[PDB]
Amino acid sequence: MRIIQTTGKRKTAIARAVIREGKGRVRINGKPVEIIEPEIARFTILEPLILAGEEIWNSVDIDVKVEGGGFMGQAEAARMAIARALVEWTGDMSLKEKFMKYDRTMLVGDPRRTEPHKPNRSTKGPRAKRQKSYR
Amino acid sequence: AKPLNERFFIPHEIKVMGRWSTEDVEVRDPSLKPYINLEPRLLPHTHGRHAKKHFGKANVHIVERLINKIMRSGGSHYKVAGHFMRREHRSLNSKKVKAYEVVKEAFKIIEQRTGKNPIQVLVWAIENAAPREDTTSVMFGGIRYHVAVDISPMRRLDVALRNIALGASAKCYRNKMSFAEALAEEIILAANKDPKSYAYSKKLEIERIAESSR
Amino acid sequence: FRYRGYTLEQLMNMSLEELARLFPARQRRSLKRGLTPEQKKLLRKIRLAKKGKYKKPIRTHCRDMIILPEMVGLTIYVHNGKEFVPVEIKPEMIGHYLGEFAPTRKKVEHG
Amino acid sequence: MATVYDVPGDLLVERVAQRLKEIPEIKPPEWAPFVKTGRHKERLPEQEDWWYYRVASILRRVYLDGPVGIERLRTYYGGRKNRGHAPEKFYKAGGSIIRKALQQLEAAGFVEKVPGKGRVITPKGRSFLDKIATELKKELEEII
Amino acid sequence: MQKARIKIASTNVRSLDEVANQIKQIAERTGVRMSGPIPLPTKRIRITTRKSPDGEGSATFDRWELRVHKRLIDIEADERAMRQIMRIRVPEDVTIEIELIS
Amino acid sequence: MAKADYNKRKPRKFGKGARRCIRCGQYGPIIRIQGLMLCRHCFREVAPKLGFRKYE
Amino acid sequence: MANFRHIVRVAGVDLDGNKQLRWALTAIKGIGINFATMVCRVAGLDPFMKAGYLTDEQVKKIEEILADPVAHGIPRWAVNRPKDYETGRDLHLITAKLDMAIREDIMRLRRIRAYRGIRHELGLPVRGQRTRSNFRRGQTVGVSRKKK
RNA sequence: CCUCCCGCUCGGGAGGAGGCACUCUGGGGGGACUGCCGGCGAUAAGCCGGAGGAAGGGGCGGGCGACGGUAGGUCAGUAUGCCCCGAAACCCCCGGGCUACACGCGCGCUACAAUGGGCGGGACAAUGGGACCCGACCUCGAAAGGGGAAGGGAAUCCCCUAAACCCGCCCUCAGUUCGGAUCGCGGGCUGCAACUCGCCCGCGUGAAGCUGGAAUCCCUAGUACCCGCGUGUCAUCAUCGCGCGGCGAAUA
Repeated sequence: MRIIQTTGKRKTAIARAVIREGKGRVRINGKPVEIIEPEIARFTILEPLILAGEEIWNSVDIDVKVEGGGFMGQAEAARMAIARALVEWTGDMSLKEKFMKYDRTMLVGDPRRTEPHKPNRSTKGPRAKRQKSYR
Repeated sequence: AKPLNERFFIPHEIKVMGRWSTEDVEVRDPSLKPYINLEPRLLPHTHGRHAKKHFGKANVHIVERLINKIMRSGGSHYKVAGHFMRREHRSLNSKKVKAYEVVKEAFKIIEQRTGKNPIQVLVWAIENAAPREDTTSVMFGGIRYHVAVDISPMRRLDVALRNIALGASAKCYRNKMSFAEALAEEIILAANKDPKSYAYSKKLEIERIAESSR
Repeated sequence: FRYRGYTLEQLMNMSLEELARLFPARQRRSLKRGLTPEQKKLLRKIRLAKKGKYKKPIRTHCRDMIILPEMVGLTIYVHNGKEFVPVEIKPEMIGHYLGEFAPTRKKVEHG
Repeated sequence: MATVYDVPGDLLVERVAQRLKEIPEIKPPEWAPFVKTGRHKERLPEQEDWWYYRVASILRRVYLDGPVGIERLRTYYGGRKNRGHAPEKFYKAGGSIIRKALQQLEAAGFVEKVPGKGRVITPKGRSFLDKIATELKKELEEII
Repeated sequence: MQKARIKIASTNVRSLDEVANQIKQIAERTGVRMSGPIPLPTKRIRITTRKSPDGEGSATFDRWELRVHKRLIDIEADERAMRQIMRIRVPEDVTIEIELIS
Repeated sequence: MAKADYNKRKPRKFGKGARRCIRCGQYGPIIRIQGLMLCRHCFREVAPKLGFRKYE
Repeated sequence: MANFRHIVRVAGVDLDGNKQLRWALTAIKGIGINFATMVCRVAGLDPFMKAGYLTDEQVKKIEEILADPVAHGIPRWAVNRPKDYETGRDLHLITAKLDMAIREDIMRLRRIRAYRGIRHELGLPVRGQRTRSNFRRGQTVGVSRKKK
């Protein structure tokens, strides 16, 4: 068989993925892909897996562990890594360029994540000032 | 819950929100073709960051554009499952997360009556809710005019979707029109150009006041 | 029930422990934990007045004492902050604070 | 061919809560829904399901965790209390529905207290579950 | 022999690394088996403070860092092979803890 | 006349009036309790010798 | 169903609506929304159905769980007033007992000459602090208890 | 390899051996510089557009604020010229006052419901703080809390549960099951002591408010908008100040 370990990181959901051959396993943090309640962020994970095909999804075991705060955050870290897990597998430029033309959230993360809350002039949030009315 | 999972087998294949094929519709006008993300795929939430570039906001999934101009109204106050709200408004004093549900149930409530691919009723409601002419109180050379200004396909879309999203919250106001409904009964009647769309009443008036002034 | 409690007399004979089940959470606490060394010199001047050595007119800065059944009858002089304001203590005053009855402000109209 | 891992938590909970009516060892005591309930409830419900869900969770949670305490399961529910116009804050549930529940499971032989100081599953609590999940995961492939 | 832990922290970056490196160099060659100098966290300490003593207008607010870094070292040597290695000069300002177990 | 000593003798078990600094000798003004009891104003003057860093 | 009515009379002659049983009793002063669902149990009814679907026989089971609730069950912190005026163990409160018991204790304090009774006469919260400018722009709390 | 469960015997999951791969931790090194390509520009400076690429043309966010001035602000933090007090404008003490209110405004929180409420279930973080201090876990108590007690001066233990989310169920738009003021009572907790003047828990009580004139403020992207989370100071008053991550735009 094989072991190709990859990563996928979006807004600090770090997905730890492994792609070995088998029988159609989809593991997320220990639980099948079935346990999630929002239908929505599931479909996001599902986007790459059809762009390539069910053929390669069925023939390969994917276990990922996404330690990330967001529900959509987890999903997004799962969308970037499967796509990178499937481009290392087959090896061709056909599956890589087909992802890039569709969206760059499969193969690029961000350049940025979050900004600090500025000291500010005694109010709440990074970018805000106390209200004025002294004119 | 079982239909819900069929809604997970079906978007896979590929279709928006679980059961709307993105090929059902076409953009017949060559004006609204590059300005609309009908053609690309699956999820609005995306977080693909826009306004990054000059037109980093044209490539925005039509529905995502819907979600956050449908999310708009919002201050200060605090929401959680507790006792707890409003804080997420008559238009998300809060997130695109519980916004995306409203637009999904409004695609469900507009499909239930019309029975068409609802992405053929909304893309038929954002080519009609946009006025074709606008007057700006524009002065140039120190000389105050109120003038013929024609509208650009990007600034069209925006006035289409925003006037759709502004009309519904006057009606949903402390009323049985739920936004999942009040939006679904705005999107049908902006598609039709009906005399019941607070969004096709400004479209017209903004062209008609602007014709007088020209 | 006229007169607060079982009867005015039976609550002078139940003092430590048995009153407690009747009282508020707040009155219990200050009896049960105890009160300060100025509250110990005020148990001589209620006792000089009921019997014996020449009685002083009882004065107090005690505004944290909650009225008991034995102290019902005496005319208690509670310093409002400037001067001593009198209170003839009743059996309907069992269970209230002593600093309620004397004022914490002069009482006039606002304007 | 199933664990509590393989079944969604919306289909697992009415299948274990029924299997807590049926067996029929765990039951509602009368004092626990009446007025000894968890924090504040907009209404108090007169449900068997109410008791059978607060326990159907307890057999899933001790599976995942080792030393799962009373102070953990009181704080694990999710729910608040008003202070006023001051915004709400995070408080914990009623320890009465959690300290009788573990002990109704403890007499049933589903949970046991370990000698390290804590709460773990027995084999009888672990098999009661894997059978109920083998029935749920089998039904989830039949149903489009 | 006696497995000793040298747990060595310092308030600044330059002072902590020189000692950690020197401890792994001198111990290397004698009657010592030594496990490598492992870096644990910086419990960066934030003191977040009001500048202005008026507390008036806009007051610009100082962010403070105290960063304290902790290297850890297991070693298999005697109590006599330990002092030989604890000879070293050490920056001001570098805490060196010693636990002793068999 | 004659009387016994005084250097204050009332309760000051806890609060701000319990504290004083080791540089400007105050009760109500700031007392940073990390084992560095000073006011906020001293703190600013003292820190570069402490080894705190301005940079965020 | 158990014989439709739109107005059955419960708790004396005061009226039971067609909203829901748990909300129809809340109105009847003395029975709230938590105390309504404590007397649905003892009596043996479905709590979530409409009010007015009651024969004559259900209306008698509620009026005797009200007169003395501390006889049927109802814990000694889950009953309306526990430990009353220093010598009643527990009682019930209803539109006539609640109105009288609260004006009595207020009649008691004014004679006592306290800082609670005259603070309920001038127009003020006693422990809520600010009277500084709240109830602002001519406004008013309405103190206790009803401006509907 | 080994212990436990389940099974359609194909196969799913946990523990410990075992293994440092991965995440991560903190120390060091490379990578972006208009380098290249086109257009505009005096072939210069520079601006625009393009390709390759994780990232681009101040990459992005902070700290970093000259000579001075408003006689701005503070001698009520300290330092200090001058003046004034001297059983006092000192000193000690208890109690009361700063928390008084017919009202006016500023800055904010909470809020006028179906994008909703109850109930249940399930999937998810980060900064931090923790010795008369964080407190596992076990027990009693409806709960607030009390009794017992492990670990921890810290990547190794504890606060700790994130919240928003979603799925099913009950409920079916009224000043209400909204909203929580006000008042009665029962009860805990700290301190000598919470009436004046603390917070929470339970039952009863259940006020204004059903989208707000003139006028006016804040901000330009991982930002605003939104959701919780921690810390400071610290017994206790936080709808505050500082700071963290989760969802994630409009227009320019």
